[PDB]
Amino acid sequence: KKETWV
Amino acid sequence: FLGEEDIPREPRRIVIHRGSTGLGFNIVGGEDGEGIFISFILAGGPADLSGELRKGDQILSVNGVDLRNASHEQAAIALKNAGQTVTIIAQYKPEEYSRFEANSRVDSSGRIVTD
Repeated sequence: KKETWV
Repeated sequence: FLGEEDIPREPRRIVIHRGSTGLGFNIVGGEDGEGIFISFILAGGPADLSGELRKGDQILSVNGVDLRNASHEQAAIALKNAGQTVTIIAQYKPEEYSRFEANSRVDSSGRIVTD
């Protein structure tokens, strides 16, 4: 479920 | 002319020089070794400017650090802390990716289509 901007 | 050519499925090396700015993409995955996938690439960001990453690419490694089995948070930390020059090994895995995104599927050329 997580989404991370990098 | 291009859109019918198969997207290559072999691993590639991508080198992004981003100084102390973000890479300009988002990741999904990381649960129980499912893999880390590019889900979104920001228009005009370093990943876009590379021309060598796309949605549905798996990140296999960053600076020689193997991320095939990484957790979501430790993947994100590896990426954000990789340093100014970021060497990614990526491999296009649209079937695996398509399981994350609603109403998505893979066509005959390997392209991810969302209905």
